[PDB]
Amino acid sequence: MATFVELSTKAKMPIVGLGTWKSPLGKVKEAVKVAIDAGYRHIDCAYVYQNEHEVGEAIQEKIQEKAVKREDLFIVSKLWPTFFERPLVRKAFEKTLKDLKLSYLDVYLIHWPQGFKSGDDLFPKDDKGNAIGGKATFLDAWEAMEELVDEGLVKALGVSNFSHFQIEKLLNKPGLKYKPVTNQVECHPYLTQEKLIQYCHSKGITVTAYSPLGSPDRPWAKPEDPSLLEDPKIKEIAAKHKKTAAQVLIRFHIQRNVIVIPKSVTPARIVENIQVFDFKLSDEEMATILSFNRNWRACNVLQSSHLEDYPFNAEY
Ligand SMILES: NC(=O)c1ccc[n+]([C@@H]2O[C@H](COP(=O)([O-])OP(=O)(O)OC[C@H]3O[C@@H](n4cnc5c(N)ncnc54)[C@H](OP(=O)(O)O)[C@@H]3O)[C@@H](O)[C@H]2O)c1
Repeated sequence: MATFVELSTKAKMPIVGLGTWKSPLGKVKEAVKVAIDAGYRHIDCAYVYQNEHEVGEAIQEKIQEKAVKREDLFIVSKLWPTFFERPLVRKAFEKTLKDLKLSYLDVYLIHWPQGFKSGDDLFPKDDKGNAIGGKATFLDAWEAMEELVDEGLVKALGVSNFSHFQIEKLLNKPGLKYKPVTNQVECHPYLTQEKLIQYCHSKGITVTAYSPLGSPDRPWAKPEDPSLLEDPKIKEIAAKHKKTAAQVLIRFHIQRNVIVIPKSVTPARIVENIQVFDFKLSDEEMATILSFNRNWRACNVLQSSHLEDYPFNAEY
């Protein structure tokens, strides 16, 4: 059982959640089942992961067997950028809700600020693999998502992979009924997101950290790419508390009041990843970790720097 972070809607969002990116079918259902048993009350989902139907089976099992009540679960999913056109936001949202077997979501995020070519080709690209843009923007999608909140099919909306520039574009839209409650971005000691976090909090927006362990199993990894779990300075700090480097990397976010969503389908690691409320990193250990900032992204896979709202060019 965890601390939470309060949203501007006064809803309470569990500070540690289970990530499900790349969680295979046949493993993800058991993954969710172990996490809930382990005290995870927050599960992070997406249409684009193409496994929400199996996540929905697991959640439903545990509500059935009285292990957890819906009101105490905090379920998040994401709208993919080939569905920014208006009838498609509703259709994409309905498939997510149906696969998840839920009556409502706690938060619905814009997964990526750049519209891609509309439709169920989720990664439209040219011959060189560059993203094919669509004409609908994240503003068009937000307007459509706002309807879902009006209807009580979504408690709150948020953003993911937004720069402060694109949040400014959102917050400064005339006519906006709802603001985002969170901005979910990659964050870890190599990419500490200090300005963006300071920006989002100043605006009442929480931050959710994905890839907190450096997403080591990412298929596109180079052996030259730095590894956080094998980092001696991260390992020194883990040794001090007799915890794992992984436990240190998750706790780092908790002590910044940043929500963090480590992904696992391995039961022993799922449990390990939430045993982070019986120790504390010192201000000096925290400052050492923050010094490791390299401005290095493990996830920069969409070859899309050529379309309009690219988030990663900007300083923050
Ligand atoms: N908003 C976005 O743009 C976006 C994009 C992608 C993902 N996400 C979300 O963020 C979540 C998590 O981030 P991520 O999947 O990028 O990478 P991550 O959570 O940093 O790392 C996942 C990898 O670390 C392993 N691992 C987990 N716990 C470990 C431990 N205690 N010791 C050693 N290894 C451990 C996992 O292995 P096993 O799984 O084999 O145990 C997996 O290979 C995703 O599941 C997804 O829900 C968001």
